[PDB]
Amino acid sequence: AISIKTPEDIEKMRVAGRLAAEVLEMIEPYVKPGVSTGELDRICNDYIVNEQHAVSACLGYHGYPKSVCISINEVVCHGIPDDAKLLKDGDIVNIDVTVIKDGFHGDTSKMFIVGKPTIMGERLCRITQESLYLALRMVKPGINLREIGAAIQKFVEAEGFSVVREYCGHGIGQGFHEEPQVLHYDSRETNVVLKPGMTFTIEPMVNAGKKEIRTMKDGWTVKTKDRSLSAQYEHTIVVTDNGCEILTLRKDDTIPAIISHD
Ligand SMILES: [Co+2]
Ligand SMILES: [Co+2]
Ligand SMILES: [Co+2]
Ligand code: NA
Repeated sequence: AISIKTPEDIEKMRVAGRLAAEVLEMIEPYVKPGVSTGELDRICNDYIVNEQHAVSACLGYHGYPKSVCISINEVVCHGIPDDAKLLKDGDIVNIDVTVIKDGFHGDTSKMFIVGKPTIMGERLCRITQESLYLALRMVKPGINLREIGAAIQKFVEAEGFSVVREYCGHGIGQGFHEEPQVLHYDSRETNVVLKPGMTFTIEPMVNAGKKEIRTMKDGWTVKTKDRSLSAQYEHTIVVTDNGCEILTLRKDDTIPAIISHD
């Protein structure tokens, strides 16, 4: 069941989308060596609840214990915030936020480099973001999702990195994870034609090393099998009549918010 949003729905998504983006903008100054991921999680949660008057979609979802997901270095996704986990110079960290406002979800994430960046970390983050931007520029009514995954993969692999297969983008709206599954690679299994009013995320996870991943015994944390660095970026978008609109665009994004094809 792929839900098509009404104009009224889209309006509420635009609000939730900006709320989510703002959490990312807000947190930046706190990301420095010596801060713990547990502290970053508290600041985010406080902000969401007390200032934004919204709510974290993650808290309690399937039993998830925290408000945001913070993944450092080799952690692929779902890293659990913790008071004992301190950031060090050179770490790369993803903060994945999902907020609910008036019943609609806004989901986005970005990488942050702590202190002095490493060559590998900088490059990996760059390539990952570019792969997301690439996909965004392709979105328009009529195209098959398959083409998008194929493009991301080709890009990434051409640059010597790999794409994680197991986790992917998803529809989103009143529900956190709705149809469809947005794969970040080429798969003959994929056959979805885009149409206006569809809302979903693109959130490619790219590994510096091999594509293989492993789940941790905590049941959430996912890490690379070869312990290479892994990066991810994410945006929520709505398919428009002639392209797409990025609902979670931030001040530091360098892609326009409305992408038009003609
Ligand atoms: Co207020
Ligand atoms: Co997310
Ligand atoms: Co998502
Ligand atoms: Na990571």
